[PDB]
Amino acid sequence: VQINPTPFQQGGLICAMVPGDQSYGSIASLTVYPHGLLNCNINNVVRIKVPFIYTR
Amino acid sequence: EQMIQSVDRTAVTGASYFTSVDQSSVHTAEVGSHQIEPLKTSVDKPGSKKTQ
Amino acid sequence: EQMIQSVDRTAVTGASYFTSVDQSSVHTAEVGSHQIEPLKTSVDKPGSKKTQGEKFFLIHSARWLTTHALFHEVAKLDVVKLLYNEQFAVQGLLRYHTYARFGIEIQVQINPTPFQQGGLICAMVPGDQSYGSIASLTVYPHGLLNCNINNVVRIKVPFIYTRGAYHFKDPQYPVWELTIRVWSELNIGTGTSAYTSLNVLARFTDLELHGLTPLS
Amino acid sequence: DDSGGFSTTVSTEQNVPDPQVGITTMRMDVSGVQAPVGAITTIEDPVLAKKVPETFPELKPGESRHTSDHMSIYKFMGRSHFLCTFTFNSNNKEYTFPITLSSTSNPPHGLPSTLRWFFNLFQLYRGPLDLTIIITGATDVDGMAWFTPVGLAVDTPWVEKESALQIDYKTALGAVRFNTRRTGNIQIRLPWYSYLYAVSGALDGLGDKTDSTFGLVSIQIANYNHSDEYLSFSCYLSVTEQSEFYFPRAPLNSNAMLST
Amino acid sequence: MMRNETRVSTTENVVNLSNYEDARAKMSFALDQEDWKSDPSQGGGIKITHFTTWTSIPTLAAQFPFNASDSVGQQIKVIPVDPYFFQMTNTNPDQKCITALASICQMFCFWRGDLVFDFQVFPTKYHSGRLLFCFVPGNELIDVTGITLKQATTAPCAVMDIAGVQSTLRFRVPWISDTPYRVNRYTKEAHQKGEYTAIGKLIVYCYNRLTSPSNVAHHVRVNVYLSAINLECFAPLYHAMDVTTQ
Amino acid sequence: MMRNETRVSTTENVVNLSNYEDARAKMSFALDQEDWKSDPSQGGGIKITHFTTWTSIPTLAAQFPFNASDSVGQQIKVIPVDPYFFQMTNTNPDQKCITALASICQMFCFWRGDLVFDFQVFPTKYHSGRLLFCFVPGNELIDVTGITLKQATTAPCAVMDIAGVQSTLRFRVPWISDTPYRVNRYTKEAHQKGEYTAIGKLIVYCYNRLTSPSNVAHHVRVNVYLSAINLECFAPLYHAMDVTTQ
Amino acid sequence: MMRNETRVSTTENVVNLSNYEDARAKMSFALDQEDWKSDPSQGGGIKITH
Repeated sequence: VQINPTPFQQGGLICAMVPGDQSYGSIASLTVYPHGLLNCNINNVVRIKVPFIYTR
Repeated sequence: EQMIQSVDRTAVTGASYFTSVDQSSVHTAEVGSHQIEPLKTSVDKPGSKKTQ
Repeated sequence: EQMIQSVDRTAVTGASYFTSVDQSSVHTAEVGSHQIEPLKTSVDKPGSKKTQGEKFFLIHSARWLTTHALFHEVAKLDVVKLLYNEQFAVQGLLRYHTYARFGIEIQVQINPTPFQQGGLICAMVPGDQSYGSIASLTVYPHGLLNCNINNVVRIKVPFIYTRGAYHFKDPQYPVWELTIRVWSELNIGTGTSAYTSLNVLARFTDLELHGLTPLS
Repeated sequence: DDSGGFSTTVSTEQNVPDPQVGITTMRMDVSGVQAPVGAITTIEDPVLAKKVPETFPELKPGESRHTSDHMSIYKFMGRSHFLCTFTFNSNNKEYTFPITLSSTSNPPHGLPSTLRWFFNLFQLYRGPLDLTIIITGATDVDGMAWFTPVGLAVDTPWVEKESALQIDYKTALGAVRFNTRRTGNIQIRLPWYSYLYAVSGALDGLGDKTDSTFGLVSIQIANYNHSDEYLSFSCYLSVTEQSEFYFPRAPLNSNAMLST
Repeated sequence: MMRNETRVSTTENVVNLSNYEDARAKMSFALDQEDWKSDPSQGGGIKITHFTTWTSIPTLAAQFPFNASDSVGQQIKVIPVDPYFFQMTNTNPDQKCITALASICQMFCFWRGDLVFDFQVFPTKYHSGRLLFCFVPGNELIDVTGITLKQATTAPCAVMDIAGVQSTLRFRVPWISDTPYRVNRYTKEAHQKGEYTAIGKLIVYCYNRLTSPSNVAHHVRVNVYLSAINLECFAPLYHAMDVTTQ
Repeated sequence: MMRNETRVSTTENVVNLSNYEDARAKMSFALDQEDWKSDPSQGGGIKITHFTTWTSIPTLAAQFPFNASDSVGQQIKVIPVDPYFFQMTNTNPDQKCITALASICQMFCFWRGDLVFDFQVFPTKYHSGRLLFCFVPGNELIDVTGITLKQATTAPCAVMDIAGVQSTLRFRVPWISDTPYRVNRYTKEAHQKGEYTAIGKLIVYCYNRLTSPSNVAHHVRVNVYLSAINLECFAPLYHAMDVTTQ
Repeated sequence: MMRNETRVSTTENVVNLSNYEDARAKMSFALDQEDWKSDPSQGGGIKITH
């Protein structure tokens, strides 16, 4: 996931990979998932590699 | 003397023909592995160039 | 190939508990050295934990009289609470450190005139004298007193408490309770003085300190 | 790499499963004269987020003083918890309840207190369970319990009515036979009879009522009734040592942890 | 002649569920008494046998900004340091956000172990000022908001610069306690001296003010993650925790 | 002094019939507790301990002729490929003909394994033309009769000449499936997406027309045997299957 | 064929409390059947068995 902020802004994002649905998962506990955060200070490119999570 | 390493900026990744070079890069994390199926639900060979 | 090195940005410095990590750092310069004094203007050891927090502290002064009956409790106090007071040097170590773990050293000195007679008891009681027997106090580590032989005894007891560390601001119960009861009545005739003093010298042993607090 | 997606940096192994056994034991100073490197760090990079956490000069807390261990699921969910309970009204009212691992099914018709939180902590589930039923109430009542897998004909879920099934269909699948005066309790396994790979708790859509259920416990009674006295059955569950767990999920919010 | 006699002992027909060695079943429904082997193909190899996987991962527990209209040494937010700490929620959908540490520890009577806070800031590159992360021990109920800033220098602490290229300072909490086992008091509804839940209280002081340019805002938000190390819990229960509104 | 005490565990007086290790008897009616040996004299040595003996033997499941009054590419018969396949019957006596594979598999909740069809023709030596045995995967419920003949060339198939001195082409069915365990849905009476019974559908196309002399008929009958290999079934039930009238 | 028979002896369902070998419990409430070790740190080492 690639984003492009101008350095006169501030803020951050979250990018989690969720199996199935966001049914009753906590918003504040999303870092247990393999995630990658975003920042207006340091970086703008992250990568996430997850396996096939499926009932079959 | 201690040194905190940082993230590399240049990265040459992608596919066979689709080629991308980025100025703002990050480490590609990887978990798990490509799992094989021992009780095969498909006894023949997968789709390939040689059989299609 | 030449390379001009620059200043490091990250630095992990400080004290034992106070911990700081900076993003904008600089090299800490240092000149001279810690100089010692050969013609010593102080011939004793400097102030330390070993010589300050473990030294005999008078906690109570009562007076055992002749008009006391049998098995009358002369002293009833808390050894730990009387050591918690502004007028001692153990206030200086316990004021910033909340938790406490300590053994109790006891030395009690009395002074009778040899034209009297009688005896006392000095037992160390954990918690309270709730339903303990007065006549069975010798099972406790005690020290008796006599007008015939001696006037100095000492008792060393360990930390007897339901938990491991101690809280000064809100105790559940007193840890030790030094008791002094009349073991034999003090009799006089005519002209023999009707008073004799009593003093309790107590100190901590094997002190630990954990978990510094900002409040007093 | 088998795929061909090349990068300028290296992605390491993120979110390592089971980093620590929760016994406090020994396996000098942890921090001290050595400077804390994990005091300041960068958390957006998961490579530098793997740094050891410290900020104070420390040492060991020591060895723990309980002999047992209470930090694994094999000895935490081994103590059984509630699933459901039901009563009786008339003669031969066969009761049928399924086990649905969904969080959409609110209790009593679904998952109660402990099992609702536990069956939404992990993604997939594949393995058996422990079932302990308790019979309390009236005397001289005949009964029979049996198992029925998914994808077959069975009676209506969570509704107590007369059974449309017969003794040939119920006994050919596997069953036990007892009496409510002899022992009054049954501790029975719940074997994995499923054609799919693994069931998953938290789902939505039409796959939640299909890719979550793995078993069904159903009871028929007889010799009912006697002089007026209640007849209530209990059903508890506990995990067994034959199952496993997969893909640690964020726990349930505070508006879902509800009890019966 | 058969001689096989045993007298029936006590605890006859008693449901024992304290441990699993008497809670296990004595038979099976399975034909031929079958077993179930391991199949690590479709699960990706992630096998969880231990509750450490949810606890030490840093999960968001609170939120406080760093404004520029404040005075030097003014208290911003006081934190009861415990694994029972969560306050965030969401309006759409109707949900109250929980931390992964609190759900593990809300199923126990007692807890013991260290805690690691992660204060990540999101400033611009041009903000400045400092903070002070003081640790005030004790219980959850004192008059903690009367502490002078120089009196907080006696307690253990950590300084921090806001500017730089590293945001998260992993602040670890020592076990400053009088009792070795710290109880879950939130099951009860009456306060009682002797039983606590917090081994200390965190205060982020306004150690310095916020200097900034004109073309950015006048606030720097600080997130509060929650992670733990050397954690230990026993004597299970069930209790749905409530939102601590400080 | 005797000290022999055991506390009574749970599952007291519960009939366990899931497996045979708790369904076996604890005694015997037999005098002196006798046993029964093997006597392979009058049985001819044919001893069956396994259900493979009925399944892989080719048994007739359907019937379709090959007329000459049809067009090039016209669909003749569509077949749901499953072990549950039978349609033939008899009027005298009153009986509905069953395949030996279907009776083995109708006593299970799930099935998994390959299938081998045997299309035996009975032409004269002077008939000709060809056929195409295409395998269209998926489920039992699509609009399968809209497939173009050249669109069937993408799917796996097998060509065949009618003329020659070998009749039976042993066409084997691969396991083309999304789920590893394929359920017996015929116990239910309501359709449901997700649960299937057929891993594919067979279509015998009219790849070419029928050329023939005058002194024979204008139809070539093709029989449908049914055999299987690598077959696996578990989770037993009881269900009397119904005749699939396509 | 299973052959496992024992005739029930006397003293059936009798509370025996004369000694502790018949007064001991046959199970435990404890998860995973735990035990309790010795911790001679806060007791001062004074252990009374007599």
